[PDB]
Amino acid sequence: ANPLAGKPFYVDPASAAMVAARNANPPNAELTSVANTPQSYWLDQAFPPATVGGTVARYTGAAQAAGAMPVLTLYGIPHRDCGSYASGGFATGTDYRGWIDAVASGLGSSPATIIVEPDALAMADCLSPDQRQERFDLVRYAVDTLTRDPAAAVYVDAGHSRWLSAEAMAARLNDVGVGRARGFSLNVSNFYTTDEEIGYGEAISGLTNGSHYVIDTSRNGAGPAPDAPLNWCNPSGRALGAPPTTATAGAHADAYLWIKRPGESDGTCGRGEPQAGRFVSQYAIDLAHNAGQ
Ligand SMILES: OC[C@H]1CNC[C@@H](O)[C@@H]1O[C@@H]1O[C@H](CO)[C@@H](O)[C@H](O)[C@H]1O
Ligand SMILES: OC[C@H]1CNC[C@@H](O)[C@@H]1O[C@@H]1O[C@H](CO)[C@@H](O)[C@H](O)[C@H]1O
Repeated sequence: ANPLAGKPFYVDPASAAMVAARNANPPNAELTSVANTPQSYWLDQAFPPATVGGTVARYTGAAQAAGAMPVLTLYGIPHRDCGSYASGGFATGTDYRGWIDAVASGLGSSPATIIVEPDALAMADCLSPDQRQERFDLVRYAVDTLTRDPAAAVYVDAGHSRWLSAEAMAARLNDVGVGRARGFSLNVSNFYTTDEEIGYGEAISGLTNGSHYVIDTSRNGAGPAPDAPLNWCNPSGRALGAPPTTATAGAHADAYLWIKRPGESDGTCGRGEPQAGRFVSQYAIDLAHNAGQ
C-alpha cells in the first residue's frame, strides 16, 4: 500500500517561511500560503552524529503529536554538490555512516518520510571511480540502516528527467538496493513539469521491479526556464506547483511533495545572490505570484 496515504503531511511551524509570514506587516498572502504548506525538513552536517538523533526524534514526535507525516531530507553526503554552490556534507564516509546511525536511532519505530541525498547519485560522475563507488556504498548504507524503522518510507534521490537516463539512474538505484526502500525521488529543487516527471518515474519504476516515487512540485507550476547552463539556479518566472498530495496521476507516484522549500535560494548562482538555503521572501512571493496567488 502507499505509506504516504492516510495522514496529512506535517507543516513545519519553525520554517523560515513561517517566520517571514508571521513577521510580515501587514500580513502578506503569498508568504502565508507558502508558510502553511507542508515542506521537507533538511538535515546536513550542521547536525552532528552526536546530537542529530535527538533532533530527528523531536521532529517526528512533533509530527505525530500533530497527527501528520513528517518529511525529512538527508543532505550530508561527502563532497556534497561536488564542491559547488551547495558545498558541504560530512568530511568522510566514516562520519557519514555514524550520522546515518544516529538518524536511524532518532527515527526508532516512528512514522517518517525520508528523502535520501538530493543529487548524490545523479551528480556522482564528478567523483573518481573509487570515490563514486564509496558514494554508492554510503547511499546503500542509508537505505539498509534507515529501513530498520518499519514506518520510515524511504525514497532515494534519482535526479530528474533531463539529467541521467532512466536506464542509467535505474542502474544506480539497483546498485544501492532501491528494492529495500520504498523507491525514489524526482525533480528535487528543480522545475520540470509533473507530467514529464511521471513519464520518467514510470520508466525508472519499470527498471527497478515496480518501485514507487515522489515528485518535488514545489516550483514546477510553470515548468522550467529555457534550457541553459544554470537554468536551475534561482531562475526567474517560475511558479509554485501542485500542493503536496497523494492524489497523483502516476501509477507508481506515491505523492507530490514540496521537498525544496520555496523562497530558499539555490546559491550565489553567478550573480552574488544569497547562499544556498537562505530564505528570500521576495523569491517565495515571486513563486506564489507566478502561480496567481
Ligand atoms: O551537472 C549538473 C547538472 C546537469 N544537468 C541538469 C542539472 O540539474 C544539473 O545541475 C544540478 O541541478 C540540481 C537540481 O536539479 C541542483 O540541485 C544541483 O546543485 C545542480 O548541480
Ligand atoms: O537541491 C539541493 C541544493 C543544491 N541545488 C539547489 C538548491 O536549492 C539546494 O540548496 C539546498 O536547499 C535546501 C532547501 O531549501 C537547504 O536546506 C540547503 O541548505 C541548501 O543547500
